[PDB]
Amino acid sequence: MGATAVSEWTEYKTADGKTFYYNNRTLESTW
Amino acid sequence: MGATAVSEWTEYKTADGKTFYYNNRTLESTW
Amino acid sequence: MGATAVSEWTEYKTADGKTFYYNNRTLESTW
Amino acid sequence: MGATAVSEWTEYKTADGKTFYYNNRTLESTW
Repeated sequence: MGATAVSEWTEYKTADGKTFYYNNRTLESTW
Repeated sequence: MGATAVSEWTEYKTADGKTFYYNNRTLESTW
Repeated sequence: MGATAVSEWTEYKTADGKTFYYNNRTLESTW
Repeated sequence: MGATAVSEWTEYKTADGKTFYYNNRTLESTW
């Protein structure tokens, strides 16, 4: 069982946002 | 260390939304 | 050290509604 | 005991919209 970090630098600019964009964190410190 | 972390960095640019993006991070701390 | 580290350094600059990107990022440390 | 580290840099400017990029990469420290 360890320590856990998510840390995401997501600058996403669509000019016309008819967007298709899937984003998941699965992030476990072992419950 | 006994730890897990996710240092993703992304500058994304697109004009028109019809483009396809998918992201599935997973990180799991067990040492 | 002990367990598991990732990085990404992303510059995606495609204007046209068309690009296909799929990312699937996993960092194990397990029992 | 066991520890792994992955990295990349990703640089895509496509003129005429075209690119497919599936990018699935593990890392597998301990087991």
